[PDB]
Amino acid sequence: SGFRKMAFPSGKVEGCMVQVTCGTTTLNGLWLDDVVYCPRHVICTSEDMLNPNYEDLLIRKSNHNFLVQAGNVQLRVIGHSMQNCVLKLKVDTANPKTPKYKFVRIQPGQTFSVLACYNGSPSGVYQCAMRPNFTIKGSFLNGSCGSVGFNIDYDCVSFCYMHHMELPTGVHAGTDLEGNFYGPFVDRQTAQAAGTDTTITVNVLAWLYAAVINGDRWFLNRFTTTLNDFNLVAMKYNYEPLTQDHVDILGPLSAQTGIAVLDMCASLKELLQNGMNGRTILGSALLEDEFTPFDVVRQCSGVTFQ
Amino acid sequence: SGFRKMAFPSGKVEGCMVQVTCGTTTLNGLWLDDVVYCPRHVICTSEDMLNPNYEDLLIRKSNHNFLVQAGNVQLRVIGHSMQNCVLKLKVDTANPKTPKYKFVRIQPGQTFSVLACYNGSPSGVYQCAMRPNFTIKGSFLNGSCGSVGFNIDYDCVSFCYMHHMELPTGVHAGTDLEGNFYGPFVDRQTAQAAGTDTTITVNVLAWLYAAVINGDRWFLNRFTTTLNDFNLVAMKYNYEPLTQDHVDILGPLSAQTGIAVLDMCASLKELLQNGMNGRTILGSALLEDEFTPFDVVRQCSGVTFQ
Ligand SMILES: *C(=N)[C@H](C[C@@H]1CCCNC1=O)NC(=O)[C@@H]1[C@@H]2[C@H](CN1C(=O)[C@@H](NC(=O)C(F)(F)F)C(C)(C)C)C2(C)C
Ligand SMILES: *C(=N)[C@H](C[C@@H]1CCCNC1=O)NC(=O)[C@@H]1[C@@H]2[C@H](CN1C(=O)[C@@H](NC(=O)C(F)(F)F)C(C)(C)C)C2(C)C
Repeated sequence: SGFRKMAFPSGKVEGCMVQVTCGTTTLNGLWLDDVVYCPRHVICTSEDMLNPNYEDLLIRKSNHNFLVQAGNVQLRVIGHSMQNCVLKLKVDTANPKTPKYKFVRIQPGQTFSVLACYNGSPSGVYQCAMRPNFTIKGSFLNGSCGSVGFNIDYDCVSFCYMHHMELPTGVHAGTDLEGNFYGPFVDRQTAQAAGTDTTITVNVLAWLYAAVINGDRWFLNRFTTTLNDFNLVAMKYNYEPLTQDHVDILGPLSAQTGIAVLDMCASLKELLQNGMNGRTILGSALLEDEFTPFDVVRQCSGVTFQ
Repeated sequence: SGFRKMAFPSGKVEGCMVQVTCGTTTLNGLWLDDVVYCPRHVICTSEDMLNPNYEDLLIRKSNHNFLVQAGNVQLRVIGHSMQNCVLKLKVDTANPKTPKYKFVRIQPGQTFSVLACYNGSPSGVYQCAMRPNFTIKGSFLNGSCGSVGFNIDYDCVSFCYMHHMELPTGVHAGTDLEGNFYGPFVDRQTAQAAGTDTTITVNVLAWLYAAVINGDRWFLNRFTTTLNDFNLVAMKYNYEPLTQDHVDILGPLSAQTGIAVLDMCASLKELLQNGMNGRTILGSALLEDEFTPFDVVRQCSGVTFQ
């Protein structure tokens, strides 16, 4: 038993982290086969940050202007190009530690692990959700850009996030590995704010099932609700609409516990309207929305990765 | 900015995980140089669990009775011995991925990362604290025994925990890597309960400093207190005594923020007496005690490991 916010093992990604320096700026890059992927703002000076013309700046760069290091080893850059907000640096050496991998654009509500890195070296690993407003609630300092987020399935690493910037609330924004931002953000030091966020309803339901599986059942009531009536309540409390797709995805947990999804919806309705009265669920005083249904099943069934 | 419960990167430990099977029982082992360390109850049948005589059971085992697998590769066992509640299986192959490592017995209040494993394969990584009552609040299923906990410093992995069992509250107990249990527990299926736990005061103070560093300062008041008077209040709320050693350890964070430790103690006193009135600190509705002062500094300063 027990339920923790658990990250994927990071070893396969650790072997891909490198340092990229251009001029005075150093950040992290991701080395896969003979390409290093990093945020394009590595080619900026501090002054270039209000409104850089990245296409112009890169025109004046040569391969030798990019210093790439894997541990102590220098990797010679033999070509370079820009794809949206990422640079692709071709190097003369293929990474011998390249895992089986894919590039994926994740959907809001989905979770992934972040391997926080500085100077090409890993600092720590933690699990995040793509928020409905296309931010993540991370932990990132100067020099962390190019740190990546990923999921693992069996032996395949699906890279889904590259870190680029921090927004006023202390929340974080970045791109997929093709360099397209999540959300309406741009890689320049101008006034930008996250949109209003919302709570990921299907994930809260998943975590309530995890609670039942671990024996924390005080919040289960005797009622049911319709989907439409539940979503009228969810809306008032800034929760995402629950769709039939979401209900279908919760099927496995509903089957395991014998609690119909709409019965769990009635129990969540009561929590939203009445609060928890100082009680906790799985050790938490707030409702948790950063576990997907798949996260719950994988952790409660012991899925492993090779 | 941001503050997350962050685990160490797990790659160095991933390379050390193996599967150990004896008879019908399979669990995890730790392969370092030419030795595999695992819980001794691998040699038990389900019936042997109420009160096994481990010394007797091991007498009847031969090297070939232990099937050790690293990935798909079998590792031939060429000797075996017991040290307290762990078995040491000498194998014919030294692990080529052995990191620089130490075995350490951690103190209550200290934190470490757990690499949860099944069948020798990693499932996930999360950060835990050794509770004052010598348990941890983990996430562990059948087959997880032999999963380890560790800290990293630079390139050195300090292994501090091996998982053995689950106690009635859904909390977890295990040994150091010399096989000595943390706390008054034994590796047998008999009635055992965790002692009453207490809150790790120095760690709560550390996390309040982390909050200030991230800009969450509403709970700072204008008062100070003496050490003695603070500990009278801490005692009532089941908090550990704060010692001068603890105050000295908080020195770096106190210097960084300019808030004297005893001034922070006065603010914590008020939180304990008055509650949070529905406010959060670093996103939490409860006071957090599983970050050490070193954890806070490392995460807020970006310490990395090579
Ligand atoms: C990558 N190394 C760095 C990560 C930041 C560093 C500050 C603390 N937390 C982080 O995630 N990225 C950047 O510094 C980055 C780059 C330049 C500015 N910027 C920002 O994150 C800025 N934020 C914003 O401009 C905005 F509010 F719009 F989000 C701040 C003000 C430095 C945080 C560009 C966007 C190219
Ligand atoms: C290791 N594979 C396994 C881990 C358990 C499995 C159950 C769910 N969570 C876990 O951490 N360890 C054991 O099964 C183990 C071994 C045998 C029984 N035991 C227990 O953990 C039991 N707990 C207790 O006896 C006690 F309450 F005293 F802590 C339970 C009842 C199976 C949980 C021995 C101690 C040799």
